[PDB]
Amino acid sequence: MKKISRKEYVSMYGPTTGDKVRLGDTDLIAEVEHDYTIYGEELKFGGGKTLREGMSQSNNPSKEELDLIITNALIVDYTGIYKADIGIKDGKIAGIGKGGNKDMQDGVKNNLSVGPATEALAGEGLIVTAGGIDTHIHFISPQQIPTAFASGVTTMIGGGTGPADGTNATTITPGRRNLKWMLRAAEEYSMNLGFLAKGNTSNDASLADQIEAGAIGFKIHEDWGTTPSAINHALDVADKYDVQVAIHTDTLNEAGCVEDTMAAIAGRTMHTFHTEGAGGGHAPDIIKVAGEHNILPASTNPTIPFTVNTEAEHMDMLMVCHHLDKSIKEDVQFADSRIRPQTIAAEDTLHDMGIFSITSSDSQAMGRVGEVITRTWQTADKNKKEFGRLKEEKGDNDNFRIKRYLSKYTINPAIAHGISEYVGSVEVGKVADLVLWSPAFFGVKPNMIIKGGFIALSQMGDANASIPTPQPVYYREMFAHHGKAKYDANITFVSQAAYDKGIKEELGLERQVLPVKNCRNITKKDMQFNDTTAHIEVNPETYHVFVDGKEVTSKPANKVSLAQLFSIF
Amino acid sequence: MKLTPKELDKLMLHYAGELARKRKEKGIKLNYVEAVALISAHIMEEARAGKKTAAELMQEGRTLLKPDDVMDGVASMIHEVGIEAMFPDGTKLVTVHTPIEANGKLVPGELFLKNEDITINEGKKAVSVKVKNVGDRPVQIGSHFHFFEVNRCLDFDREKTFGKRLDIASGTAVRFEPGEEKSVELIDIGGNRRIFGFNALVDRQADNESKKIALHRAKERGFHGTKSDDNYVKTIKE
Amino acid sequence: KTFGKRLDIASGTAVRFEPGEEKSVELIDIGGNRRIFGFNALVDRQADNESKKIALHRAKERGFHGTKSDDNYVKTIKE
Ligand code: NI
Ligand code: NI
Repeated sequence: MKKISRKEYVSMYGPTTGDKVRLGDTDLIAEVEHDYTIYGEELKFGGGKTLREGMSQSNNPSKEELDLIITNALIVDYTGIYKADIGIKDGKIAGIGKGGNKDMQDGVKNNLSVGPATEALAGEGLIVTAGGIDTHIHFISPQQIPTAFASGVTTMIGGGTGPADGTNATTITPGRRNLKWMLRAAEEYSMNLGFLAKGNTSNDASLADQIEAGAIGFKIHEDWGTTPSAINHALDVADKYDVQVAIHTDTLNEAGCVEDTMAAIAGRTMHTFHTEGAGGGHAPDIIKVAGEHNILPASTNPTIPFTVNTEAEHMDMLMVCHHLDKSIKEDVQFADSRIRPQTIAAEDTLHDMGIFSITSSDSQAMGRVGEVITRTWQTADKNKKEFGRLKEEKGDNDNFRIKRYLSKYTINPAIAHGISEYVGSVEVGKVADLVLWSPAFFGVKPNMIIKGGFIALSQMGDANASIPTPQPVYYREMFAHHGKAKYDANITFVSQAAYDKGIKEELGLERQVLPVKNCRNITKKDMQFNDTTAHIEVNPETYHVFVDGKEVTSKPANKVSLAQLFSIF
Repeated sequence: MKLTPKELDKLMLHYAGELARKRKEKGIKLNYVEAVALISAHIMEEARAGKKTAAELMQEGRTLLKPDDVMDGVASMIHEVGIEAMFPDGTKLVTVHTPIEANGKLVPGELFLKNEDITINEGKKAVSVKVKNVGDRPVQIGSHFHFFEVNRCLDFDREKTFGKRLDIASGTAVRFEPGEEKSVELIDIGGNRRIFGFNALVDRQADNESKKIALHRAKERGFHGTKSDDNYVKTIKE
Repeated sequence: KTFGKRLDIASGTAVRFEPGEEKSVELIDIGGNRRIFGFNALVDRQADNESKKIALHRAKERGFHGTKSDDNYVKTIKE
């Protein structure tokens, strides 16, 4: 029995229970809630340290011996913020807890046994979160995938065939042959992938064929015609096949207004993209659907957080993508009904209130694929600066707000697209898609990505250097990124129907192929920490937003965190 | 003889009861098995004699064993002895309820309860609705039935009951005799509020938009107390 | 008067209607096979005089303004 000062203990093994750590350069403070360690029995790797034959590596290991163990990791998950060791076996998370050798240490369970087959990854002073999930990908260029990978995203869900004009507008992979093209192209990449089909048709047979061809759901986009008939048919087929539907509603109100669209949805599960409406949607009041029980409301990162440069940038961006002219009054009228700084301001507060549940990209289609996580944490920091600490906090920390915002890109999109049994959280039994963060760089620049239980990307110095640290340091592909190893580390998500028909063997796919499930029986109440339903009213004239009778707004930010301190460009 | 499996089982039971009666004659205090078997064998023999009705045997099964004839703890373990016996008019089930009275202190499986009450449906506000059964048949409604879709013969302000259930103990029920009028408490249905079945009046997400469709469907199908405004506007999916 | 018709404007252009705005537009007949599927599920079949009555009745039931379909509507075997 010896006494150790908290300072040297934290320097050796990381923060322990009751300690607090700042996240990046923000004002969000994370407090360690619990510790799974036995004081005096910590796992350390190095010369003369504990992780050695006969001390912490067992000479008589259990049969569930780990392949990889992450020691002294601070886990930031929606299930809690705590210190533990993470054990990885066969691409899954095998255990969370103490970890070590049962011959020489007390509290070691068989699923956390370190033996001669175990690799050691030091996590002391580091944060472990689940890999991010981006559910609004326009597959416009393959170069988006490495960019999203380097920011902490491990699953991309969306649609497209490339730089075609249909893809530049829509997240749609249309038809069986184009699905086959994209599924065989997917074998290249270090990313979990799933593809959305075209929902914009009234032909049930055409809808069903795309699902059986491997799509995990439908996208309904106004550029292919978002009409109530197509919405109704697509929802009927999706209910028969248990796949998700995403919608980009009619901004022009051509076939009807927002209530007509809700009537076409008819109380069935729907995932709405850019619900605030700058990215498209019933002008000016698409944002009202974010209070409905059957809606899963997502936002795209270009509108968060609301800043002084946001409105002019979005205006000029809209004038370019739609080829509008400033000398035409009708184009100006369209643009003014579309941007609405009022709804953009309201969107940040709705994220703080838990009304919006998912953050996404809309990549290279008015959105930045490498900035979903960064803009989510910028929004959290701005909201804490404006509204102060949340009232659901328990202690001098921001743990509740941290969980609320972390769920927006990890667990809620996974639940929304029926993959939350595989990815989305640091839980035992799930796929080992993990991101290592140093707290000083949290939310902007990760340390390394573990994909399928193996290291796939990391910061790395020059190959000729005597150690891995010296400059230049940038993100480089690791061994799970190469050869036949990438087939074991990566998943292609398909529908249950396609999986049952042997889509993997028919198309000769070497990646893991998994079916999505539980997409039709979820509501807004199934989103973690973002399950607030409310009556949202939008003023047709002033465009003001009222939630439960009270006006909701935020003020723009002239400076954000996690932006110019961390990037050269 | 052409004995059936039932006859072999009943013969075994008769001789178990015979052993119990012999031990009782010797002065041994009977245990659980012996008491059960003695009651069952007595009922079977009485039914064979054919001089008593089944109800008489149900009453007579309770006088065979005094509390002093059994071991401590036996009386509290025998809630009911059921036995099927063949009377002159065929096979009837005779059940004896609480045949033996408790006299000791031993209670196997005794429950020691806290005296605090349980608060069910906490956080749910209850409204009160007056309901009358204008039909000629009894109606009974369980705790988790969607009260909007109860028997069309019940008359009440259906609009106020949409998306609600009875604020009573789970698995209990409220009865409505023909012509009976009483008020009940209704709480909101929890979870995802996805109402499927019950009369096919909703079969979708419960909300204000679907309440209009439900009210219109209820009025078209003659559910009492339904007042959905005329000039109804249909939606694309009904 | 607008059944089976579309705007007689340049392909891919549009006409805007501001709240409260009133203006006149030109409509031409839809070409090809005149098989109208989708758009509100008001027709979802061949466009002709027989289906115009069904469309008018459906439009009136669903509250589309300016729809005057005669009362005492006679249903067909497939509606
Ligand atoms: Ni969109
Ligand atoms: Ni998009």
